[PDB]
Amino acid sequence: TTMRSDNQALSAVQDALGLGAAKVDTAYSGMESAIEVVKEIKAKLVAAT
Amino acid sequence: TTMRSDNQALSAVQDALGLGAAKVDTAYSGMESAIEVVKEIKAKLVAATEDGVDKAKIQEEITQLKDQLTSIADAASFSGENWLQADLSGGAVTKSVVGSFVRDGSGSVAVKKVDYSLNANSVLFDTVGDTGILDKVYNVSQASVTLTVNTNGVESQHTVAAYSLESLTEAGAEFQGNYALQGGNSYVKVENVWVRAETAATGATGQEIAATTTAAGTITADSWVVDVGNAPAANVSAGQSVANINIVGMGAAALDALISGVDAALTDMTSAAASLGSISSRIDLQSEFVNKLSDS
Amino acid sequence: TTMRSDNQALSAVQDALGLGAAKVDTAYSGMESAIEVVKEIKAKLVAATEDGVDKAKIQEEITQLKDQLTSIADAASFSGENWLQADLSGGAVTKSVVG
Amino acid sequence: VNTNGVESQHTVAAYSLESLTEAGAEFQGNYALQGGNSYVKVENVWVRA
Amino acid sequence: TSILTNNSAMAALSGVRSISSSMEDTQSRISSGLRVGSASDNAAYWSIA
Amino acid sequence: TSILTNNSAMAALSGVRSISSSMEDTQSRISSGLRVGSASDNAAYWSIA
Amino acid sequence: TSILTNNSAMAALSGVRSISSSMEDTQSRISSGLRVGSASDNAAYWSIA
Amino acid sequence: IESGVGRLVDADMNEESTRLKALQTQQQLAIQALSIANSDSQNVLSLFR
Amino acid sequence: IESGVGRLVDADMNEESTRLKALQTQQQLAIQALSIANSDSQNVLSLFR
Amino acid sequence: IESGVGRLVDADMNEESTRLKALQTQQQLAIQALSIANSDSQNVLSLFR
Amino acid sequence: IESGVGRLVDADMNEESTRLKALQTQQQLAIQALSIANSDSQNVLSLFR
Repeated sequence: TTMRSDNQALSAVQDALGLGAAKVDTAYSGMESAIEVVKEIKAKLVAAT
Repeated sequence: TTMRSDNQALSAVQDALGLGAAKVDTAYSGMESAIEVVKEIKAKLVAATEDGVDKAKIQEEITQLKDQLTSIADAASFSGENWLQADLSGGAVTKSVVGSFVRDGSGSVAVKKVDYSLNANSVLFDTVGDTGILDKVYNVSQASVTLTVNTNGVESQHTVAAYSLESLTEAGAEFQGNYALQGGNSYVKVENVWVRAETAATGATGQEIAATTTAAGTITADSWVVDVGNAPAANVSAGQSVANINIVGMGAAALDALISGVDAALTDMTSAAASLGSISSRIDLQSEFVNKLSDS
Repeated sequence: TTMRSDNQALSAVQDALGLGAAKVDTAYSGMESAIEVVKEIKAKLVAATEDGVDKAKIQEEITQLKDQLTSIADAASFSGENWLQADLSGGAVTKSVVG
Repeated sequence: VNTNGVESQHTVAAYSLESLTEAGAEFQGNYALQGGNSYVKVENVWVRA
Repeated sequence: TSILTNNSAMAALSGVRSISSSMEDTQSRISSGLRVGSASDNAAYWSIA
Repeated sequence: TSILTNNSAMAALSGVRSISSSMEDTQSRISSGLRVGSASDNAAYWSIA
Repeated sequence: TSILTNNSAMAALSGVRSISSSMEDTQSRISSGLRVGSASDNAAYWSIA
Repeated sequence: IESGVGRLVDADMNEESTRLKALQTQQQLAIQALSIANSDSQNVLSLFR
Repeated sequence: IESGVGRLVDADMNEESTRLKALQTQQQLAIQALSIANSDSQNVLSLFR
Repeated sequence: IESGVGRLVDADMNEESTRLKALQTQQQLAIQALSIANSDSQNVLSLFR
Repeated sequence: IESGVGRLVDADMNEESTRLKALQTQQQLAIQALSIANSDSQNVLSLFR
């Protein structure tokens, strides 16, 4: 019975892990977009020097 | 036993909804054909604007297209309820589709229906009155709006000038609800456009009351009625209707008026087609929901 | 004898529980339909927030969807006790299922 | 809006023109005087002044 | 087991009908392009088009 | 699912008919030139030509 | 294997879209010269030109 | 204007192809599940020999 | 967002298939045991005859 | 004259193919139902034995 | 610099193709073995009947 309760807890942890992975993926995509935009800004400014 | 009776009623409603969906599909196909023909007519008229192009050949072109439009209007029927070419003698013909069977909480039973209006913008060649979306003249002026108002219990369409809200608020007007007072002139917000209105008891025809006011500092307390008069600055009407197009030596101004009227008719017909598509979508959703309810 | 009477009462409670479960299932199906329709309404409106889109078409679509919501609300009734479109003049009404 | 010679960014709630005109609001140019409160138009929206 | 009703069967039928409707829609989409249907999709964009 | 009717097939048939008509028109157009090739085209331009 | 989502399919779609955009850009470049686009490239050099 | 209409109306074919494959597979699974549900019913006969 | 919804909502159908087979086997065992339990009560008739 | 004869006589083979597939499916259904109707008459034998 | 980036970043596609084929074969084997492992649990039914 205790092991079954632990298994249920690990299933809940798996769901939480999936949610966190989705959050991290979204944040990383946003970070990549921001990095690309800032690289473009730097290129434009060094052109404008 | 009661639930089985309700399930049988729901099955009957589902069959009626299928029939209505078939009718809507047929009517909408006719509407699409009318859209295509009207677009072709407008393109031909635009090409006719050139003075060097002979107008007779285009004349039989539009004659053939008008006959095609009449064939579209009369042929597009499913079971006698074609949803087009309705009789506008009363001007308020309404057709309905059995939507759902509803049993009220207080031991009552009723049948719900979805209504569709064919008043003046989705009728497609009114049979008797000849006042339909086609075979009627459209007013063409820059700063006016065509408003429908009921007088003595019968509705009518009147063309009156329209005034922008920005000009009203720039001139220093005092507003109240849907009523405005710029000074010696008064305005009422019957629709999205503001229009000059008469105080009261001027027409003496029992016209619909546009708005009611109160003291509000310097506002007269009266029941205001939209001014049936107050013609626009340049009152220009289409020379001929869509079903009576005749371009033999009309002239430039008549051609422009005809083009504007054709475009207005096309816009109204497109709005009617969009409404028909929305009705079809609602029928589909209602059928799916009725199926779910019957399963439950 | 007392336990037999209690068993009969429990059988009646089981029948009532089945009836209540059917009522709740019907209400929940109608509730999902209403949620989907409202989501469609919100999508249409956020599409229409642009000024380049004629608002009459959106207005008529929203009118149709509101009629659909009204029909769903008044039709999702199992046995009169529909758990929807109640009377809130009193302030609060509580529906009970025999547990 | 620049309080002084230097510009700055400010956030202020916006009020729809219909809400003002419904409650009997006097207007003059870009001014609204619905009640005790006074509203003005900055570019396209009416805000409290 | 109830011999007169099969609620799992009704659920399967509902799923099949939903998949069939979506499939018919996507066949129309793949056979005639038109991301926006004849008029049964969002009417405003169809009218603009 | 009905084995007596196929709405998707009917829509595909109408689409195929439209493509066939347009392709035949363009095939005549490419074979013979003459954007206004017959009276079935713009009659006024045909008469002027 | 999830039957309702295919993350590899979305990644492939994103790659295809990027390649298509780059191909259209380079096609314009190879068809009308103009290393600097109409104005969608670096604005300053286009203005000077 | 024609490009604008195309942007507003056209659909990318790859995504529709992915949807078509997914819906075909979902239909196959739904039909198999419905067959299993139908075959579930007649197992009760073993009690009545 | 769609990928996150998929990972949070979709199910890896392989273990559902395994569970379906396991429940079919369990139901078959249960029906057999129920038939045996129904039949075994007839043994008492031997004494009274 | 030959074009008119072809228009009056020839058949748009696509809908004939659709009808051929539909009739194949209908025949399969009819054969299955006919076999079921043949088989169902043997149920009466249980009573007399 | 571009050559160095390509050398550090690009992948020799031939071995990726080989891995793709190998993983397809491994997935086929895994699916077959999983089907066998799902099916083999039904053997117990013989004893009880």
